[PDB]
Amino acid sequence: DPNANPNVDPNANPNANPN
Amino acid sequence: IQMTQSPSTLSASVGDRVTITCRASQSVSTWLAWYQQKPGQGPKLLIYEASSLESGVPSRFSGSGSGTEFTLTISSLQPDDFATYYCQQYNSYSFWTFGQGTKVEIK
Amino acid sequence: IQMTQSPSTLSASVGDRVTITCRASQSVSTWLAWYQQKPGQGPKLLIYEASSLESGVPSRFSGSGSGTEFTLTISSLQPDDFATYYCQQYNSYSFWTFGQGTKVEIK
Amino acid sequence: IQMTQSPSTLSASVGDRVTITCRASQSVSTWLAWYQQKPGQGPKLLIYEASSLESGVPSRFSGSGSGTEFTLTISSLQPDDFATYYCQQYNSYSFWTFGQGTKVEIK
Amino acid sequence: IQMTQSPSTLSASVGDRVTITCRASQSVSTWLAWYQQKPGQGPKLLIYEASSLESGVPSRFSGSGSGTEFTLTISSLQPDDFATYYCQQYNSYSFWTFGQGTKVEIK
Amino acid sequence: IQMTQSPSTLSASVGDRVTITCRASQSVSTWLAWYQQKPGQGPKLLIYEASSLESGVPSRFSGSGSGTEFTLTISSLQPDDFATYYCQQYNSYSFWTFGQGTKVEIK
Amino acid sequence: IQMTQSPSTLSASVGDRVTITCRASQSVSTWLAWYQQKPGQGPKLLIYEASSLESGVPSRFSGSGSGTEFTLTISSLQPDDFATYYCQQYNSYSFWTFGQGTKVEIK
Amino acid sequence: IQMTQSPSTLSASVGDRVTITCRASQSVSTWLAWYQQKPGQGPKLLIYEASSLESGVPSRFSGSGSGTEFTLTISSLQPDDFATYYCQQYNSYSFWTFGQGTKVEIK
Amino acid sequence: IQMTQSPSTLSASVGDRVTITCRASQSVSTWLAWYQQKPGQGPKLLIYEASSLESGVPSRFSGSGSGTEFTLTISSLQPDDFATYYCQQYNSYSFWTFGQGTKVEIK
Amino acid sequence: VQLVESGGGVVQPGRSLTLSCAASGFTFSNYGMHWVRQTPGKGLAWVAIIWYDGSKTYYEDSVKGRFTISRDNSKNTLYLQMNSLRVDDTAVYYCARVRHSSSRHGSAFDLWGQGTLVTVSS
Amino acid sequence: VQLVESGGGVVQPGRSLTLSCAASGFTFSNYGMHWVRQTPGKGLAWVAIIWYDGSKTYYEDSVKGRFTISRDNSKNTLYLQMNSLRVDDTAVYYCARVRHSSSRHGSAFDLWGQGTLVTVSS
Amino acid sequence: VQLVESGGGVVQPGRSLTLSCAASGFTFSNYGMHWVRQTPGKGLAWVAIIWYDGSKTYYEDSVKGRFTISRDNSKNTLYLQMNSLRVDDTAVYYCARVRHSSSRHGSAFDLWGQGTLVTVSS
Amino acid sequence: VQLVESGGGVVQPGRSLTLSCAASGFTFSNYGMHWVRQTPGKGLAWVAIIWYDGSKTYYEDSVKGRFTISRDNSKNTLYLQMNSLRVDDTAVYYCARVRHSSSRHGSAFDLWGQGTLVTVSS
Amino acid sequence: VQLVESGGGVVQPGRSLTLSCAASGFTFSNYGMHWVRQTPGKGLAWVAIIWYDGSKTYYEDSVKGRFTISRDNSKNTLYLQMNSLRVDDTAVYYCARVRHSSSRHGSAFDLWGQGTLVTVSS
Repeated sequence: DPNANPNVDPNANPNANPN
Repeated sequence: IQMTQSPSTLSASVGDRVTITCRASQSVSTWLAWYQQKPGQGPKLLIYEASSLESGVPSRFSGSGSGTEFTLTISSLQPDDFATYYCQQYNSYSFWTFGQGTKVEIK
Repeated sequence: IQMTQSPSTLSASVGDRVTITCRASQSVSTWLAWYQQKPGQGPKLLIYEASSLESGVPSRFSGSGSGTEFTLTISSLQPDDFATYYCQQYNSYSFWTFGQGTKVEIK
Repeated sequence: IQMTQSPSTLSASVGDRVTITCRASQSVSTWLAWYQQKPGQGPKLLIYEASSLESGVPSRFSGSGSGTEFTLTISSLQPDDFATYYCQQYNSYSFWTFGQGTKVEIK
Repeated sequence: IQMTQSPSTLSASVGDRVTITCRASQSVSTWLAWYQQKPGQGPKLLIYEASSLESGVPSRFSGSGSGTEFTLTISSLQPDDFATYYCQQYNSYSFWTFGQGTKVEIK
Repeated sequence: IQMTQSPSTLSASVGDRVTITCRASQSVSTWLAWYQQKPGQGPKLLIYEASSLESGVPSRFSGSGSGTEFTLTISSLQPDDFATYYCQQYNSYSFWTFGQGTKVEIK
Repeated sequence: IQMTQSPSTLSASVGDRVTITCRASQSVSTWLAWYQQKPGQGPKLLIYEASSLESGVPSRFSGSGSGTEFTLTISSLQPDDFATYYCQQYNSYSFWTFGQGTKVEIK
Repeated sequence: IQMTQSPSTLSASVGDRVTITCRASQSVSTWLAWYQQKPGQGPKLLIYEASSLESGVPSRFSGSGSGTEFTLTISSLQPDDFATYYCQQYNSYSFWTFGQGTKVEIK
Repeated sequence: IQMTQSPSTLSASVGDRVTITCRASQSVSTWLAWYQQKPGQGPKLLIYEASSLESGVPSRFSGSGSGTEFTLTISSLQPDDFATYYCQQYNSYSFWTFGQGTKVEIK
Repeated sequence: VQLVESGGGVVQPGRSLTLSCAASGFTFSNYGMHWVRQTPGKGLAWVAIIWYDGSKTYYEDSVKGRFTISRDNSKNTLYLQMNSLRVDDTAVYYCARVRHSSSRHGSAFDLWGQGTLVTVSS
Repeated sequence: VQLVESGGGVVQPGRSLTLSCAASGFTFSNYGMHWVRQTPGKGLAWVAIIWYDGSKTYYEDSVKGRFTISRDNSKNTLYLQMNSLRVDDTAVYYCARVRHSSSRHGSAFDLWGQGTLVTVSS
Repeated sequence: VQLVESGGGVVQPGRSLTLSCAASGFTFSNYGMHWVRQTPGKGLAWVAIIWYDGSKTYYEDSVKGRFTISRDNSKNTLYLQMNSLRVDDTAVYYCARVRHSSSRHGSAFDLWGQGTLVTVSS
Repeated sequence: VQLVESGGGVVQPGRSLTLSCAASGFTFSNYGMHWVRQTPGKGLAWVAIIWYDGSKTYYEDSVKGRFTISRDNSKNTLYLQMNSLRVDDTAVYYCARVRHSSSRHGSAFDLWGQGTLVTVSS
Repeated sequence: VQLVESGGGVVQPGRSLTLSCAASGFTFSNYGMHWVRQTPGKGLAWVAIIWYDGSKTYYEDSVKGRFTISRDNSKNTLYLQMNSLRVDDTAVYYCARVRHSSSRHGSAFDLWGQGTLVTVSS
């Protein structure tokens, strides 16, 4: 899929990422 | 993603059944949250992902749905359930938006 | 996806009505955009999704269409609107392609 | 994620081929590890990232898979290979959780 | 680390509110200090670590920020506080560098 | 650096198990000491570096912890261990500060 | 992280343009350095962080790239610049490994 | 600081190369000395500060190291140099402690 | 403690400014002295403790420094100031040593 | 687990005002936070987000370039430094803590502050 | 909001030429980028796309195996290296920025650079 | 290399117990270590984690606030202070070392201790 | 608690001039001090640092090899021996005292002198 | 600045050899240094690092337990004490100085020595 929003996905997980 | 909550005002008595409808202009999958804000305070989370409940809240609150139609169900209205309830969506590529909110009034 | 623009060159005066027609070999739903390129400069986005207008572009520009037929409409041509126009497509699984472009000349 | 291993207990003899299947309730990419725990000892790492072999392990042990289906394969069972095997996952944003553990017994 | 301040000259009157913005070309975390150099004298420290006040500094001065954007706010400008304010950064592995300095003048 | 100990009062009987916990408002690494002040006397060192035992102190007393959480454990309370126990920190660039101390009473 | 360079040996004349490509097995972000070792001497830094020049190196040398593709371009090869160039990577959690190195020979 | 040496006994012949390893339980910086005690006599200083040579000692003896790993290397073992060698540390705030001694024997 | 003086020969004219630099191989704290020996006479003290002036010396002579870098500054060269200047160090546990001596000649 | 804010007041249009947010009872350096308005007569509205490190921030389309958000992990604080205010910014500003979630998509706001009233008038 | 290309010039066929593209006035780490060529007598033609991290790349069928696109988010630069240039690659290369879209399908190119001329001839 | 725990025993419910874990044969100040339970009749379960410095800790949802994991790099030890013990916590506790990994994603638990038995009963 | 310099004046380019800085009212041997310039038409510029013992010194990249900073705890005095002066160095030189910090990361300059004017011209 | 080693020669397999590396013209106690081999017919290969104090150390996976690197800041030297040499270890050994970097991710080797030839054969 060449056409897919290549931006950042602002609604991501902003938490601490324990792993 | 614009959200509308109906009915704007829902009058009910203690021990009644409360249903609140939240609709989205565009599909938000299952990413949705329900809030409760008593007057003069800050809102508190009740439901996340439109199905799971926040830890510590009573099992009285419930909700389900997917896509653009969502419902929040209170099995038996309690004296401390009279507040304003807000509907929030956080879709994948969409920002966080909130509805206008509905208020629960003593009948 | 082979993409064509017609007419190749159209002559119009200041304040006239300018219509640019863009065709696509295969249906692209409404995922099509328009660009305007001054000679010696870089193209600038005017219309995205073939219906909505990008912020800062004057309201004179407009467009509509779906499937394989897309058009651009200028309510009142201005001296600063004389440039070459392109229509671009970005379908579900098709790469980005551009038309040959139409040049607006002073009548 | 809840990791369930099947079969719970499998019987095999020396030199027989043994396959243990580990499944995950949510996708864990290739982030998965296998452990061997002889009775009364501390478990020893065998496979990390579901494909690579930890230094010092015999070449008999092997593993493959991605997503939600993982398997461990012992080409030739040995008298020192009779122990309990565990399936651990470490996803990107999920904590470490271990499986129930299958015991390989002598036929 | 290149450090710049804006606005370069800030006209204000006695009792007005003053905010001075200090921007860092790189992330300086919370390591930043604000100075004050009346003409003909040596600069006197006012704020250290971008939030804490040096002993003897009046409570009017306050600062806030982190990363690359810092501001110094004078809640009530006094006739004493008309001087040139400098911004310093002392990062972990970076040396001490100073801003150009904004001059506060009577309106 | 502010050191607080909990519980402030700890009732216990002869032969019991006692734990006194000291918390530091800022990381004090392993630099911490525990004292014992029977009333009318001067405090005597019991534990230094938060783990070691001062020469002559009985083996009952022991301590553990690092960072900001510490704990002094008595494996078997004796008739002469009913006294106030204090907490001290001597970090790299921090001066010596003492906690408020907990009093152990007969039950 | 295994780093390979191509071509292994290239011949260029005085004033010609030379490009040397260093390829990383896994992404090394932008942490990369290019060296130069004339026969019988010790290698000297030319480019660090994959784009910046080490002080004293002529502006003739240039390097660009990120991810897994890197190149070093000599704009106008000089009689002094005939030597072997090595490619080094220092990722955050990886160790320092050097490429095999390409020899620039006079045509 | 508990001081240990290795090997406890070392067999070598005339003209060989001998290395004796001294390892410290704690960092002793570069403060260390190597002695040589022939049977029935008193030990004589050979190396002080772990690297320098005492005046009059033949240039055969050499030493190196810092921290917790030290070695004494004899480039050419003579019939004179068959004796026990001791390792001493005198750190900044530590007292003097010696090793157990390695005996160089004829082969 | 090897003491070196530079520049060895310093041509200057009457009324000029002369600075002689003395460098110590190791830190000699502030214990250092400067002498002046006209040809055929015995040297006379000028500066002791690296900063103070001997009684009766003209106020032209001045010196500064501590550690390993020491300098002697003559504000206004005089026709009787053309002589050889020596640098001496007397550290705590080090013995007295002298530099080679610089000769100030007439330009 | 308590979240309180401060720095409110009434300021004339065009001035700069800095808000604050104090965090206590939880490890503040592990969570990404938000700032949310509640304008009477309208619903809530998102304003800014801070990405647990200060590396990434995002703003509502109507406050880009005027509102800056930054956090001090050492003092457990948030700051929404507001520049060039308008009358449309009359609202109550809340802090919001993003709940821990076992995915790559985030979660709803679980802990809300009490709110500071910011009024812009002439 | 400024996006500037550089690195153009004249090279012989079979050589290797690399280009640069600097972004300023906006956060570069939050946008995917495109490279678009303009051959006199022809319209715009897509070349390559970078997925905001370098994680995913896609190329035109005519330049696959000879063109490399990579970005440096620390310096806000783009790199399109051309290997084994041919006469048909003589065109002006523009940088294109993908505008923010509230969906999973992307959007048109918002910001374009002025472009640099790269010609290949004998 | 070796990794041996201690401090086990039997304590009454509600009492406080301190466990230790001495590491030898390797540079202990280089690895982030874990504590893992083993309740008979159930598989292994994770308990805590220490981040190579004591800076970051993460606990199981059922032991948050009752367990404190802390490490001492100077004496090569680990500590897990267990407060408000319950009958459920009867399990063998293991130490685990996180394998060196050439990425930002950690690795599996390679070096495991022999385990100490902690019994809580009345 | 006062900090005063001296030793300024007018010297020709290439000549060497030495500055001094006498500290009074506090224990001078406990603080690491800095030298800071203030060129008219420019902001303050850092010059050199002395590490409380003379053990470590760091200089600005433009004065390495020409400026030597050394301190004398016995007389409470700093020195900045300036060699091979040029027309650039005409600036006012300030002493600075580093504040005590309960950490290892340093602190800002609290005590500043009154400045000695150094003029380098022909 | 200069960086010259010594201590090369020919030793038989199984014996031990110690190399030295004297640093001149710069402050040695501020830089973390490396050792790098160069086997003819192969490229450079990293060997060990020293962390500016002797506090931390790292080695190549094939030389752990046979090579010990330690530094003496008072005399500006390095020492890579090689034990249990093999026919593999025939190479030229260089010193490397880690360039100063205004970050926490280190930098490349900027100052290299001339190398000493170490031959292991019988």
